[PDB]
Amino acid sequence: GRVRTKTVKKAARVIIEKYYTRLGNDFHTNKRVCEEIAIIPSKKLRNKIAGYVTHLMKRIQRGPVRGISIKLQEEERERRDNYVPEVSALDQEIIEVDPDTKEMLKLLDFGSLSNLQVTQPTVGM
Amino acid sequence: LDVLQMKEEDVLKFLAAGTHLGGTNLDFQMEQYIYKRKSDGIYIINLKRTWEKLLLAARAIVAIENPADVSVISSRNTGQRAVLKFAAATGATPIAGRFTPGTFTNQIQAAFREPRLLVVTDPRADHQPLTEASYVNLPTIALCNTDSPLRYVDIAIPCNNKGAHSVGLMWWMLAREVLRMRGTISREHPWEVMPDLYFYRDPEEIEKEEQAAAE
Amino acid sequence: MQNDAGEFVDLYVPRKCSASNRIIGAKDHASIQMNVAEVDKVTGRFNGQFKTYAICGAIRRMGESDDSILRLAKADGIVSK
Amino acid sequence: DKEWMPVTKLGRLVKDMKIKSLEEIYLFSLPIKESEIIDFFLGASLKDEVLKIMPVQKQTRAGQRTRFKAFVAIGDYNGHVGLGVKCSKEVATAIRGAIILAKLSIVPVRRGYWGNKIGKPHTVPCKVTGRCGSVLVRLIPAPRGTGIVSAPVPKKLLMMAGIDDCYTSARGCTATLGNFAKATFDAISKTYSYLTPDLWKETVFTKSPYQEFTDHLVKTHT
Amino acid sequence: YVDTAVRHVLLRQGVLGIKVKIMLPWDPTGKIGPKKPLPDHVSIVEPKDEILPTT
Amino acid sequence: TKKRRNNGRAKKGRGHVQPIRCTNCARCVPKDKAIKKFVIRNIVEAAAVRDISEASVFDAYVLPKLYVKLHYCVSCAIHSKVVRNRSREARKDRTPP
Amino acid sequence: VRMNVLADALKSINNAEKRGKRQVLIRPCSKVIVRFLTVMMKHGYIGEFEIIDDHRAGKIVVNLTGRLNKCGVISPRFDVQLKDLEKWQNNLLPSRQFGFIVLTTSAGIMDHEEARRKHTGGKILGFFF
RNA sequence: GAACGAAAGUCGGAGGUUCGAAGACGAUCAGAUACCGUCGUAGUUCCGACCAUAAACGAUGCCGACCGGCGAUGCGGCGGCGUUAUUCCCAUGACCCGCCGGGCAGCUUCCGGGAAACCAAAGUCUUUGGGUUCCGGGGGGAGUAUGGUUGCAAAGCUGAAAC
RNA sequence: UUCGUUAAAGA
Ligand SMILES: [Mg+2]
Ligand SMILES: [Mg+2]
Ligand SMILES: [Mg+2]
Ligand SMILES: [Mg+2]
Ligand SMILES: [Mg+2]
Ligand SMILES: [Mg+2]
Ligand SMILES: [Mg+2]
Ligand SMILES: [Mg+2]
Ligand SMILES: [Mg+2]
Ligand SMILES: [Mg+2]
Ligand SMILES: [Mg+2]
Ligand SMILES: [Mg+2]
Ligand SMILES: [Mg+2]
Ligand SMILES: [Zn+2]
Repeated sequence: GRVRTKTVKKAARVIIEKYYTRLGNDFHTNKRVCEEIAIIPSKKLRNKIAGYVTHLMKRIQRGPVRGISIKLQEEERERRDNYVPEVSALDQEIIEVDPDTKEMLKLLDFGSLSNLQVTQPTVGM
Repeated sequence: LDVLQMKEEDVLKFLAAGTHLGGTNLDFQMEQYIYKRKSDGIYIINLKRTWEKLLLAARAIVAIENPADVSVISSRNTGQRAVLKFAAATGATPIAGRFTPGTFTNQIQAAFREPRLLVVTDPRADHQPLTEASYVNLPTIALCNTDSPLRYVDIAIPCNNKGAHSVGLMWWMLAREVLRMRGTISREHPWEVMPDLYFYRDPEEIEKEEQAAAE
Repeated sequence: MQNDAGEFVDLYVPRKCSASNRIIGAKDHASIQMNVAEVDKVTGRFNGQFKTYAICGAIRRMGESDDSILRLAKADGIVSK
Repeated sequence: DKEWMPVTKLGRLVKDMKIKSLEEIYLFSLPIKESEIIDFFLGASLKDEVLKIMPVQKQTRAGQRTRFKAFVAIGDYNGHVGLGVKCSKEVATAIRGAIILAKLSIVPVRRGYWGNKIGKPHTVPCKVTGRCGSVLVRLIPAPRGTGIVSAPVPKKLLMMAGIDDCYTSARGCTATLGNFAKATFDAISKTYSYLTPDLWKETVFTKSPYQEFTDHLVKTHT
Repeated sequence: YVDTAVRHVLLRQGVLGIKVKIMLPWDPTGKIGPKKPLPDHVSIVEPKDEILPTT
Repeated sequence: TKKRRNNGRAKKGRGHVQPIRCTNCARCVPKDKAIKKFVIRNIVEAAAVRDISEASVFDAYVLPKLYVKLHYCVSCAIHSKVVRNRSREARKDRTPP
Repeated sequence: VRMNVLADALKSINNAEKRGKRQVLIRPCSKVIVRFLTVMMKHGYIGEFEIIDDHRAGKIVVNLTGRLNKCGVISPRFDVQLKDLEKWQNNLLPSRQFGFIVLTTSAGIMDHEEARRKHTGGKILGFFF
């Protein structure tokens, strides 16, 4: 029943792209805001556009949306990331992986601190 | 040279991220980048020529005075996180994920750009910028694996672009060398934060679980 | 191209490729003029001086450019030992 | 009489008046996108001729759905010609589209000598060839004042190219202009692509115009 | 929106039907076209907001 | 024109393949060309396996399988719905799951 | 089976020029082939070349340039008199100014320009431009 | 010029299961003399002879070289404190990894070709020449007539003109 | 399970 037209979704995306701070979660306010900022002749089209605008607001305010992205949402995407945990960035200096990369560290001159010794059969694939 | 040589912190971060191990299939232009094959299918990439191709990629990026002419694109989710913060780091253009083919060809699309250089993550996942390079005359720097084709690629950095920690380590070290060539960060100055922004974040299940365990 | 008078008669001198020494065409859109800058001493300072490597269309399509840039800059002395 | 509204950064270089000649664009083989760039450069390259207005038919449920296909060859007589092909439902629309695509697909023509080096070149530099479809068209150098001996369509194309003297040899269905004119266009396009023994030395490697006038492009974009 | 006319032409082969339909342009002020806008067309205003935040 | 690179069958080294009879129309077709499948049916339909197991002597110790080398030709197999048509880029595929 | 080893050499040279490689391997060795590549060296279309002197028959490796458009062998080695070279001039060379034709004169393997100065003429190995 | 040459066909000798040209019926249709069913002759089988034809196909002559990659397969050869079998070194057996030679093949590719389908050959071709053999010149008439020749015959090979 | 024919032209 809500499989609304591409022109309805396109008008709602133009509204949410141009004017984002004018909109909220209340349908009865967002409809009057959309009628102040746009010209729609049909009242059913008014209600449908404003309802999908409220659905886009509930989607954007909850989670990130690729389908529209203003500069304020870009700064929010920048803000949501900087809390960086320090748990597993670099491990302790005990790594055992390969005798082949042990031979690599023997050829190309480095310290080769940790042990590097595994034995594997030829049961690959 | 003499300061562009690899150090113990660099090789420790390489062995911690695990980029010395690659794919199981060879390519005929990756023989100069592999050194010694290993049992159980996995192959071993050398580190010196990886560092040297990263050095030349940094030289090619710093070689333009305008940093906005360098486009950085990744489609897969292991690189989508690193591309955005790499573009926010120094000067690059943030565009990742769905490429919208026709990005560089037609002009009725508002997402049309005129870059001078392109750096991509995976050639098999970014075959379409490799196709559209041939109409704009721009080079390509690609974080290539041992089983990746090399059509329309000028600088190939041999690595494991499947591991998210490897991809994040490479974008961090590339931005590190680019900023050290630009002069923002000196040589005897480590980076201010551990490279995890460039790595990855797991969404809200075990993220909030570890948060509630760390409260 | 010169005449008996020694004039420069040709309209433009096209770019000879730095990989296969082949003339890059005027409509060969699969070509590239790569740019790599020079590096200073222990300080690691950027220089305005840069060298240009022309790579042509068939080399870029076959994938010879990845081997070709390193085998071209190895004689330059900027990529490796 | 309208504002040109520059795009694609090459037109912004042209309206910043930094690329002094179209030879500087063909040194680097940059892609042209809008057609009025070479009209800003060359005002005498408007000499063109429509070669054939032929119809094509598509069989649909209504019946045949016709649309006309226009071939327009433009050219400056100093060695710059273009060939545009465009099909549309209207005659004048197809003609204007073929003119615009010829302005896009203009190429420079290399003019050589028959074997004496007096000056003012009058012929192709060597025996070149061009193939489109099946039509092999071979262009052969000619002595001074010989003329163009060919079919009238590539004779007019070479007369627009400024090749005063040339011999031709065509094999295939020469009757189809949509292959024969494009084969002649490929033959006159390969003239610079031929490796010639007066182009031995390593080139100067001049700087790109983007690198040379980056800052004007930055201050006109931002 | 559409003025439609159906007329006859008497030629030697018989009668022929001609049908001329014209969609009129939108004119909000004037007797040339209709003043009612299209219900499909949703027109938006330009971004009005500008400079000068706090101080 | 060539519709198939393999020309239908798999004869590429040799020059003669033995004609083995079809199942429905009994036409002799060379065995690298005929549709040669292998049906493993249960000897009782599962709608009556439970009835025989409840009305049987042994306590569910025997379950025989009926094996048939089903061998159609490509003239009746299309009518028998096995080897239905595909597209130009779809002829290059392999066995379905 | 094995005949016209100069053609066997120049087809390998031509495929290497069309591919864009650096150096070729040529399994026969003739003094014909050595003098032919010496003429090509003297006119600078190829570079330095090294002949692995095998005990049976050596192997020539030519450091290419990326310069050759076409080099080939005229097959039956026609007997060409003077005042008949102009047919091969208009038939083989792309222009009057370009290219050279290797003749087989009486005083050694020579060139198209050297043959009219020596005033000998003779047989044709091939052509290169 | 010569040796083989599917199936059918011909001449003798032995038999004759099945299928089955012709043939006889039973049916469907306006009409079957056909497609469907029943019976069944020559043949299909073997040993001796002849015929020399096919969509005898890869609708693609043979010899030699060059120009991409990948995963497999068949046959030898080589290397690998790997696994598995005898009773225990000992030799081959089975599996795994990699290379070599030539072989039937496959996937991708702007290496190049071609009208395209498509082709690592159908590429190295107007920038045209490695050697050699046989054949085509609009469609019919016509692989026909008339000659020559082979054959027991059916027919095979060579094979034009008028219009 | 079976179901025959419709010319010359006319875009
Ligand atoms: Mg014709
Ligand atoms: Mg068909
Ligand atoms: Mg057969
Ligand atoms: Mg027989
Ligand atoms: Mg008898
Ligand atoms: Mg008998
Ligand atoms: Mg009958
Ligand atoms: Mg019977
Ligand atoms: Mg025959
Ligand atoms: Mg033969
Ligand atoms: Mg084996
Ligand atoms: Mg044995
Ligand atoms: Mg009819
Ligand atoms: Zn059947």
